Amino acid sequence: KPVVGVILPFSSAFEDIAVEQQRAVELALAESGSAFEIVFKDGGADVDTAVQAFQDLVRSQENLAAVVSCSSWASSAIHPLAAEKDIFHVAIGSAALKRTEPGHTIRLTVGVQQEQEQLAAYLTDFERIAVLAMDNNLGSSWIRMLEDRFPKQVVAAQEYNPQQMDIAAQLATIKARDSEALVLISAGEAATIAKQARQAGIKAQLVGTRPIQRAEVLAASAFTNGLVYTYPSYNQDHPFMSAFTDRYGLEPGFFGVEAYDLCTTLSRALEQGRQTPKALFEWYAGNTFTGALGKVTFANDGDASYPYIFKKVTESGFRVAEFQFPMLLTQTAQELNAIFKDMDRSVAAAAEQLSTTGLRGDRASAILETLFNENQYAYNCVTVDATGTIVNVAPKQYSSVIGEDISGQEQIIRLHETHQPVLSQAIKMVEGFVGIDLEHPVFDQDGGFIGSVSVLTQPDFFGSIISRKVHNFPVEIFVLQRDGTTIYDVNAEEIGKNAFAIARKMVSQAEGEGTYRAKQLLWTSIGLHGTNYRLALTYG
Ligand SMILES: CC(C)CC(=O)C(=O)O
Ligand SMILES: Nc1ccnc(=O)[nH]1
Ligand SMILES: [Ca+2]
Repeated sequence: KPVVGVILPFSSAFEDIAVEQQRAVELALAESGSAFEIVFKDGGADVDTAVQAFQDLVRSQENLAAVVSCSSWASSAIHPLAAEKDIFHVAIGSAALKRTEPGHTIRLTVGVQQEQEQLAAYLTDFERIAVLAMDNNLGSSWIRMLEDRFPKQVVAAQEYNPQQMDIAAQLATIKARDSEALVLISAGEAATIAKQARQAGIKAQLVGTRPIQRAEVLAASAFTNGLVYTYPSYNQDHPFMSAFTDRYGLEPGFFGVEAYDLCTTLSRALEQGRQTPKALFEWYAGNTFTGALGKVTFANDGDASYPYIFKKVTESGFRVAEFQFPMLLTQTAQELNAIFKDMDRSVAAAAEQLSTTGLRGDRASAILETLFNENQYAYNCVTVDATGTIVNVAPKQYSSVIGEDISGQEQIIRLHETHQPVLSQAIKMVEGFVGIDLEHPVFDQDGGFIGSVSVLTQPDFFGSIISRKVHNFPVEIFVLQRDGTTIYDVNAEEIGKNAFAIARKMVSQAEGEGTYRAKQLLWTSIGLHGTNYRLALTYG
């Protein structure tokens, strides 16, 4: 009967997390039929005490199938040791895991980097940012990340021992920098940090991360109310939530939920005969599991991934932050408008220049070559004469489009009939894909119309912008044409589909919201020169 060793920080500031994890593990094992035996060890408060628990655990257990460790510091220290002794290793409650041995250590905790990328969407609207972080590799990793992302805005980076909780100094340093947001890299001890900071006159918006969602923090809503934090987006509907609550008298937080999915999946692995470190690692690596944490996907390097959301502390409980959905849509609308504005300016400037050079030849080509470098979302740039014929292009590798008659393209007609700039609908281009063309008219020295200059955007223009914005949030953003045609959707099978073949309202209104089936929908519009696209965000 295989033995799994489980090292948790019982003798430490994170006692409560440790007991939660222990509870969840024991609950999980009782029901699964006990595919393995558990022995618990006390990792203590620092790295040495955890390395000692591991070494002791190895000395005392011959049939040791695996070692599970809680905390970024325990896990980073055990990782190379387990590898050397060829013991399968799982890290839980470990966002700042440092990997050196490829193919070793499976990790169920989403990393600092991913969580930091999401938190940055909120923090970017604060010009003065203070950080107070636990003095261990989780704190220091968050500090180093936040400092890299926000060089100018980060005005203070203070550490604290979570066992000692002597923070009067750090909080003095901090108040003296008049921060706009105070980021706490803290678990439950944040309720005390919050109290003292408010009593010390600090009025800054409090901000935290995954570990901060503890009952202590909610109880202290007198001080913590309004605090915004990033958190895994699993729902409460899983049977584990209720089983744990009924047995132990309180709801399990992240660490319980995580520890329950570890037992469930490891149990199944040890039943199926997987027993070597390589087999146990491969069990997880590349795989998707659905469980109490929701849908969990493991990369080839053994790291779990699952979506996060913004949450906030309120008087009545921990809540999903309503603000994030319109925020993400607006932030995306804004990046798109600024990209379009940049393109429009560059093309307008290029038209001014082509006035003296004409549209053909080496001087024209040079304007085109530069215009393309000025437009990172360009596929190419052309000039088009008064007849609607492409007469020049950069990059020159697309020289075959020269001579192509595009006088029948809808935007080209409009430019010819208005002698004003146009942004096309998403139409099939001679280059071989459905794209979007921005054109400005060109006039010679005497004011006579001589044609137009164009930037054609990349085939994946919208996707390349949108997918970065929505990365790891449980939402989708799509783009619709005025006539209802889908221009961009993360599911490409939908691209090109109409909605005349809430959709009706999206056609006629530039902004809106709605609900279908249960999903919420928000939309706005982006565009130029009378060509507007609808930008919609959906979420549960
Ligand atoms: C005991 C926890 C605060 C540790 C944790 O959540 C982490 O290291 O990522
Ligand atoms: N580069 C292009 C501009 C306008 N229309 C096209 O089909 N291609
Ligand atoms: Ca696998």
